[PDB]
Amino acid sequence: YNGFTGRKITSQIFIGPTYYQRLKHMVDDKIHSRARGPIQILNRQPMEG
Amino acid sequence: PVPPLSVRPAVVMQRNQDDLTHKLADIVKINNQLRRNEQNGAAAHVIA
RNA sequence: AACCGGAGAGGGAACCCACUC
Repeated sequence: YNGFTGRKITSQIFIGPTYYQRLKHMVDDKIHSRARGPIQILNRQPMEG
Repeated sequence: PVPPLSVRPAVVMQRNQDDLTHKLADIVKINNQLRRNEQNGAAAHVIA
């Protein structure tokens, strides 16, 4: 049944229990930005990482 | 020519000199040896 | 009865693992 309207979906849905895994690649461990932070010492370009 | 300190900076904490500074040191050290050696000893073999 | 702030240090080399194709 549609969750918003309540009308039953015209097609039939394949459903059942399956074993899922959560991988370690979270998003809070990847998001970052920069706006004039630290600078290298040899050539005065922004750091890496 | 020997470059300035910007070309061959020295790190503060692990002063550890640049790979270029050590080569500069070898150059100047052997230069003094040869200079002095040919100044007095002039042995014509160690000069080679 | 009488002033009372304030910074500055972390760099490089090498290796390994992993990710998106």
